[PDB]
Amino acid sequence: GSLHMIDYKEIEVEEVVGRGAFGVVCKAKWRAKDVAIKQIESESERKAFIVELRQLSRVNHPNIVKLYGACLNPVCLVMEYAEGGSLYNVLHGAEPLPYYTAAHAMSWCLQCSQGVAYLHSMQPKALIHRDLKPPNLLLVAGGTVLKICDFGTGSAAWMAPEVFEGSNYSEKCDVFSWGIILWEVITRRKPFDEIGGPAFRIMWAVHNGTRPPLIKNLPKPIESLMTRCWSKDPSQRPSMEEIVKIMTHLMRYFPGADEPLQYPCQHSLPPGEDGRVEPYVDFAEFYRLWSVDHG
Ligand SMILES: CNC(=O)[C@@H](C)N(Cc1ccccc1OC(F)F)C(=O)c1cnc(C(=O)n2cc3ccc(C(N)=O)cc3c2)[nH]1
Repeated sequence: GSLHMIDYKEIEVEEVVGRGAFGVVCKAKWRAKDVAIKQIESESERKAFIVELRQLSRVNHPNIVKLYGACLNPVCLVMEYAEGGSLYNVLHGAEPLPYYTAAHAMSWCLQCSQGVAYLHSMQPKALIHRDLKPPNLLLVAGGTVLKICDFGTGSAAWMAPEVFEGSNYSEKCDVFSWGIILWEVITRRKPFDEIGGPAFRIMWAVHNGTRPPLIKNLPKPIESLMTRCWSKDPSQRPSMEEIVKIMTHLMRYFPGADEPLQYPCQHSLPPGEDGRVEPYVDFAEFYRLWSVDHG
């Protein structure tokens, strides 16, 4: 797919905004436009840089971050910038944390599934993301629109066990990750936070069948989707197209996802811990609206 070759001298490197999975990203100007630039830090990131460049130049989707072009001297990517923050910072970041609703949580997950289903529908082979997690997901438009980032592939908590068992694996690994993320936005908890120590400890746990705890009062239609997504056996996980369909159906019972995040929350996570956790979000309205349709 098309890319602007860009001359490094016609862009103005502003403020660093954060590190990606690899590289470093800065706000900047290019033809007086808001733009993010990503540059490699060390030489070990040049491979990731080429993968990302090749992969991102092929994709165009409203839930995937736009690539405008590149600069081959020095090596840098030029992307869309918008006001917002990572899903990680929205969920777990610095005070003050925003209030959000069940509708936001479900919409964020629908939007990620839409971008990933596009990736998995690529011809001749699926583009597998391989690193879906909230630090690689950006919220824009007042926290209502989700964009997938970091296509260059601390990620053990979201990794399907077949990937870190070094088996062969498919696009179903992304479905496992999406499932963990669904759990995370609903509970507002870090998956496997309690399992201390280095990463091999998470790997061991998940490899042996450990999953995040069940959620109190979670509707069965959502629970069923979530738990299928994190099936040990990848063939029992739904495809992303099926996820998109199911989440689209469910959204008719979650009005208000277009509301901006505007209110602060004092989020004290209540220790549930008897093998079940409370949702951060509230499902009473879902149940009310569902009963209106289904007796
Ligand atoms: C509260 N502060 C934050 O959450 C920081 C970490 N953040 C998001 C952000 C910045 C750099 C790298 C990663 C990142 O997290 C996530 F968005 F990928 C931003 O502030 C921010 C605001 N607007 C953006 C943005 O437009 N972009 C555009 C990006 C394009 C690609 C990548 C990437 N990692 O490949 C990050 C990008 C971040 N980022």
